[PDB]
Amino acid sequence: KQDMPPVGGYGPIDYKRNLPRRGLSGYSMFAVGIGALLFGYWSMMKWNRERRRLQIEDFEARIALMP
Amino acid sequence: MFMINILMLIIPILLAVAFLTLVERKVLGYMQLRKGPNVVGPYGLLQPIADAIKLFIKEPLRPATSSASMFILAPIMALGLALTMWIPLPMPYPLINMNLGVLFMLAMSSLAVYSILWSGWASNSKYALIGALRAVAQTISYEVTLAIILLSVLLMSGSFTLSTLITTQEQMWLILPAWPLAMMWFISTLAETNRAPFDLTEGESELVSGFNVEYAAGPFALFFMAEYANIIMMNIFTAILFLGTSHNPHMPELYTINFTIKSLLLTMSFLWIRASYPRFRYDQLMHLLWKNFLPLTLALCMWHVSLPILTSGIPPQT
Ligand SMILES: CCCCCCCCCCCCCCCCCC(=O)OC[C@H](COP(=O)(O)OCCN)OC(=O)CCCCCCCCCCCCCCCCC
Repeated sequence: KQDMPPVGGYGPIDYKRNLPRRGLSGYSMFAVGIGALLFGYWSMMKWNRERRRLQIEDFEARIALMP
Repeated sequence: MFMINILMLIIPILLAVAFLTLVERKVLGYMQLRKGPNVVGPYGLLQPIADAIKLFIKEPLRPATSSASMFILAPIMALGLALTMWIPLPMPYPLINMNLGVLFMLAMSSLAVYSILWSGWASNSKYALIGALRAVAQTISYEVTLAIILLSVLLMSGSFTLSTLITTQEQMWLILPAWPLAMMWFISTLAETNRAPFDLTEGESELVSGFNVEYAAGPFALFFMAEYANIIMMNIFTAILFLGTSHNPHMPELYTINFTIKSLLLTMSFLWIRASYPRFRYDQLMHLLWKNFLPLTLALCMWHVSLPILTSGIPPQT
């Protein structure tokens, strides 16, 4: 007279389906995104506009001498 | 001693391509929930000395039906253009200084696929015959995706050499500004060098084993050591062409230290994929390039052309 089923009580644990979590949806992206790309170029247009300022300085010595 | 600076390169790298094969299955081990080669090491770090020695003891058959003259000159390559391409590659000081050398990669990126067409044809019938033909066909259609999106940025830096390409990425990690492109610089080298998600060239699923099928232990170490001499180079390139380090005219050494702690992260990407995604069924494989990848790559080229001109930006070079 030792058999399995307990006196009362159990779960259940479900069978259901969920994990749809986001995550900056629905045009929130395309908003930050195009915002970074610009600050990329603004970081250019200055380094590259400074480096030319040195470029001329370098061709200067060449023309300075060479008589 | 210029000859001892070379041979100090070819030798110390054949250890990486060797000991990658170990970190192949440790990292890809714990994705699976298990440990990696363990029993032999003690840590495993001793595995690859035992594996290099089983092949060359193990007898190297040739097919009775082969043309032996091609069955050599072909693999006698898969180990050149893999070890030549390394030459002009700054870290920080490249062994060669090539004026326009960036273009020189595409020269040696283009000339390897003409060592696939030999071998698979050199031997014999339809598993390596038409099976080495149609991995030609995908390997050349992922250049036009390439040379353009390599040529884009070079409008944004001024020249073809690599000593300028450390200067321009100074305080700007060149991945901000073109981040749309950078993606496609990644899916290319992963599609071109025959790696995980577009896997077809080397067979597992679509066929038995692509292009390796005939070589017994004897030659097949070379390819299995050639195919991993491309993969750690394009990925030791991408990070000179995107994620830049900061040269230091004083402690050169701290340049490379922080440089291998990037290029060695980056690589561990083609392993971090391969656990994950399935394959493409060769139609979808090219059919997604012309239609999809390409139209942009042209369109952006019409963009990075004007953006300097339209900002008085034009980078300081010839
Ligand atoms: C299978 C076994 C039998 C085969 C064994 C031999 C195989 C050889 C295969 C050759 C493969 C590599 C050849 C690729 C040539 C690339 C040369 C090159 O691009 O060098 C770049 C450099 C450019 O010069 P630059 O930097 O602009 O100016 C410097 C100013 N100080 O250029 C220079 O600096 C000047 C060039 C100096 C080099 C002299 C010319 C070398 C090229 C000759 C290759 C001969 C072709 C051999 C067969 C090729 C088959 C693929």
